[PDB]
Amino acid sequence: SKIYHHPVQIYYEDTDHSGVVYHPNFLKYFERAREHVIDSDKLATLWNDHGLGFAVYKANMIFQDGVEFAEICDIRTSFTLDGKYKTLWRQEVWRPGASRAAVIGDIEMVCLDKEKRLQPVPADILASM
Amino acid sequence: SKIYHHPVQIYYEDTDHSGVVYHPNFLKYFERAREHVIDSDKLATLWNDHGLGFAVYKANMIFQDGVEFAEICDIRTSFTLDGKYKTLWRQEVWRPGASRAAVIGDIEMVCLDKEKRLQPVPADILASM
Amino acid sequence: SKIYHHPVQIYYEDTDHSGVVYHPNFLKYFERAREHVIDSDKLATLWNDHGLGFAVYKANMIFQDGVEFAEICDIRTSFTLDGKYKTLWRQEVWRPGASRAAVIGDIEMVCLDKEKRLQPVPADILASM
Amino acid sequence: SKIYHHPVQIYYEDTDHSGVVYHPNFLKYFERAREHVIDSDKLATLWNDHGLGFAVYKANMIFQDGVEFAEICDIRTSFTLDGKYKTLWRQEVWRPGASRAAVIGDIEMVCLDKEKRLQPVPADILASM
Ligand SMILES: [Mg+2]
Ligand SMILES: [Mg+2]
Ligand SMILES: [Mg+2]
Ligand SMILES: [Mg+2]
Repeated sequence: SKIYHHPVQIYYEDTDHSGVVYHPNFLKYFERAREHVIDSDKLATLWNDHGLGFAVYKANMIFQDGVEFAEICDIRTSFTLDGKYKTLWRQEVWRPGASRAAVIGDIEMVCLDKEKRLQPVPADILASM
Repeated sequence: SKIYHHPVQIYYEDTDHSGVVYHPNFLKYFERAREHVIDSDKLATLWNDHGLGFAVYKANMIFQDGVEFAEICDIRTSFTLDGKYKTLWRQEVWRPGASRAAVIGDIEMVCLDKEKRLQPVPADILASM
Repeated sequence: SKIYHHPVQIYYEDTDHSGVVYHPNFLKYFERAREHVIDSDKLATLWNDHGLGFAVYKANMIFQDGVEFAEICDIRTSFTLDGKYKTLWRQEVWRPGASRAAVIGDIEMVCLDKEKRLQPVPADILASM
Repeated sequence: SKIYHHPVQIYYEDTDHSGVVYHPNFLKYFERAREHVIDSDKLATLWNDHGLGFAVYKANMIFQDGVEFAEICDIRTSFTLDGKYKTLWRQEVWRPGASRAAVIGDIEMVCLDKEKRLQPVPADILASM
């Protein structure tokens, strides 16, 4: 895919008392950013037409710098097809002008039927990206 | 009802960078405490036998003191029936030995059918409390 | 003040398994919207120049309709000064074209010194709104 | 270390509308469980006596099964020392009687000074485990 961009602002809800973003939250921001790549309409169409859904199977996170209250960051997201069944997503939290990401995620998503068996990703949901 | 007690420990997820529990979280703790009064089995039975569910209609919160990281507090919960349709819950966050609550909530819950019409609370779900 | 507008999109993180936004989350959205009215720079200036901060003292919520996954709503926020010490905020979650709010909050905020005593809100933090 | 156990109950706050625990939440539960291994008193002592804190550097998650509303699970946690600076934590969400974990996390934590340089973990914070 191309690199998608999704802005995230850090609010009170995002920080803990150590004074930085509470680390589990980054996976939430990554999930949000993915919802802008494969939106709810696409997911609903996949479910109704094909009986398929995507699930996160693995998420490997590297936390490289603390992020403060009131920062606006850019979530950079791209994915590749890995065979018929799996999508591998690279997601990164960036600051303007930085030379490296604050947080990196490698996310593996599988395409499952209602019997929780792997099924090929249909061509139509992939087509726009 | 009687006064129910539910312990809550304050973890990193609960605080913000101002150094106290992030205020929207108290309503979560109140919801948890209510799940110990009317558990999931009772809710499921209500839904399946009667087609009814409870919804929070109003929540009035008073935040009287900040709560710090790593505190263990006691959520005190009681409710009264208000007519046929409504339950009024008093919920309070307490510290050991305090003379007043840290946080107070008055919560009004309604009993709704699938048409979102008010319906009487059945006698069976109330009986144990 | 004037009516401020803040968009909120409903993601997976926002819903529960009953199929609507989990009610404590609305107070979070209200907090976000307030951060766009009195931003972090203003708060920091208040703290450093005056030794003052704002705290939510009371929040009275009415939940009038369920909000679904993937909705985009408009948070409408306005406030009034109530004497020297207190700000009263009206916040509402709206859908496009609706005639009434999905969720209403009346929020009372106090202006406190480090001794947790009420102090007058300085003219400068109010001036732009 | 030995295997520590920490119970987690799944409440409304934990699920999303797909009907299972929202995946970023598992890292929160893992953080909680770690707070029962190295409690706030130990962390505070480390900070004040040594000027050191722990940070999560990497978290590798495998999501092997969906977890439903109202389940009670057991978080199993153990760690090993990896050289002088790093602790490697294995954390797992288990159901009673299962033969495999629902969710697995491998978490790498580093011991940092205020200059964000790696420093040896002191013997005293490790001693009880
Ligand atoms: Mg198709
Ligand atoms: Mg019955
Ligand atoms: Mg001034
Ligand atoms: Mg020492």
